Amino acid sequence: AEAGITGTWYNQLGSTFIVTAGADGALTGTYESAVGNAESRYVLTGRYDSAPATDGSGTALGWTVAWKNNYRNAHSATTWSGQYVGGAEARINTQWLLTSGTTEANAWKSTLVGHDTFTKV
Amino acid sequence: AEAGITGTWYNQLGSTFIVTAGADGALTGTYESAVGNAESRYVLTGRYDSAPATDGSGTALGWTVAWKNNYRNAHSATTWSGQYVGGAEARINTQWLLTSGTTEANAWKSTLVGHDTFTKV
Amino acid sequence: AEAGITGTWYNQLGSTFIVTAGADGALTGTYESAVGNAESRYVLTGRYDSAPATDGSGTALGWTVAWKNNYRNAHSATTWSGQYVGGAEARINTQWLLTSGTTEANAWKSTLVGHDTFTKV
Amino acid sequence: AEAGITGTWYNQLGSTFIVTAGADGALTGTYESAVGNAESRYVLTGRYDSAPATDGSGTALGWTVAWKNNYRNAHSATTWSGQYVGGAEARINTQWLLTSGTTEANAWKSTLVGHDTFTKV
Amino acid sequence: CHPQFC
Amino acid sequence: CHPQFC
Amino acid sequence: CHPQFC
Amino acid sequence: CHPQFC
Repeated sequence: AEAGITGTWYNQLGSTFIVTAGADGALTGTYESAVGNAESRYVLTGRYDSAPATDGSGTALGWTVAWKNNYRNAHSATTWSGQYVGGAEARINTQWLLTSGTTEANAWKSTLVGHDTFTKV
Repeated sequence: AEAGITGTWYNQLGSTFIVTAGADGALTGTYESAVGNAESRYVLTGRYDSAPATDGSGTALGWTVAWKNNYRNAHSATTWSGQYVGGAEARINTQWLLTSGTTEANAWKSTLVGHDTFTKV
Repeated sequence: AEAGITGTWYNQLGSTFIVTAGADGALTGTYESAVGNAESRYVLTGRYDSAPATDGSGTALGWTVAWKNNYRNAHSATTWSGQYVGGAEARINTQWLLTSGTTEANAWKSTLVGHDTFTKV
Repeated sequence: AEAGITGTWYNQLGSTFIVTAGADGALTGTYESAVGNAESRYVLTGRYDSAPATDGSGTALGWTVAWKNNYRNAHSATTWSGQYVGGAEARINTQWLLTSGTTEANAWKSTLVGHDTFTKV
Repeated sequence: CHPQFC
Repeated sequence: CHPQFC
Repeated sequence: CHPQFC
Repeated sequence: CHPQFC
């Protein structure tokens, strides 16, 4: 983990996320959307378990991205919750929640749920 | 929002979370479990929409907490996704995902989903 | 449970759902939206645990509603998963998933997640 | 859809589910766990959109399974919400919620969320 | 608005 | 293990 | 389309 | 019990 998390990850759609896992559990990086143009980049911050079990368990982690940057403000945020599994073919399997700011009448349709698998390849 | 998010929040169970919303979207703080003993405190990091809509929409945000600190390591992380609604009775309504690190055989039971409402009172 | 589930339930928004819990685990009924006009009614089918634990545990259940009837076809379905808790103030606490049929490009935004609490009052 | 849904489906783990989609939106069938022994079979009931859009949209559906049968009672229920996509390689992509009956103190850990993809092969 | 709600 | 799986 | 995707 | 709660 930690060393193993640091790096670029790609999901089945092309989205790229680059994170630095710090000694003490911090996760910092950027998330870039498809196209990969200069700034479809957003900031991400998260935390992981820095002292995970020594058995073959995955490393629990999660991060958040607010979809606001200097070119776009989609008034929403997504959190990804999941675990990192290292090895020949390491991957982070996640479930995410995307919530958009709504008025109290539209709150019911505010959150979308999905899942993402990220690989280094 | 921002100024309005900064502060202590409590959920229907007693859990207290203290956050600082920064100018540029960062969310930093601690989450404390029931009892409220010296360190049932964990670090939280998240992001919010710092330029939310001027209509009566909520402010999208999310944060993550890894359940590891100097007394406990629960090998899991929780992400909360939601929105902040200000006013007389401001509140942050969230849906959360709690994932525990598991072996590949137990991955199916790795993530719990729930919801939390936090108030300043 | 069973006898205790059968009946009308209302959620914090007015939606009314009437179910019949059958001896062997079946759940059948209709769901009516706000307004309560002749047919904002949809058919629901589900299953519950008919031999729940004798300790103070809740009764696990879930049902599905496809939003199609003779006046409206919203091309979507919602499943509610939860448990029934009986007593003076019985309630069914649920988490739901609402999926809309989308094209493969919009699948990412196909499912909304939320929660509902239903009471007899 | 309808004709296209009726049949056996398998998920990435082996679980087999056999459903009959009826003219009017009903879904009935059994779900069998791995091993495939005489009765790791449970009853499922659900609903689908019987008049889905004529564009390349998927068909929204959901079903429920209560994990109780004549050999096992796991005191829980799972609902799957998703859509059917037909074609050469048809599949039903779902997100599921599994709730176990708990006492009011353990309700927080009552629901697991996951996803499943089912193919005819 | 969606029937689940209206 | 749970029946959904085994 | 939303940035998470495009 | 889990820290999120206790």
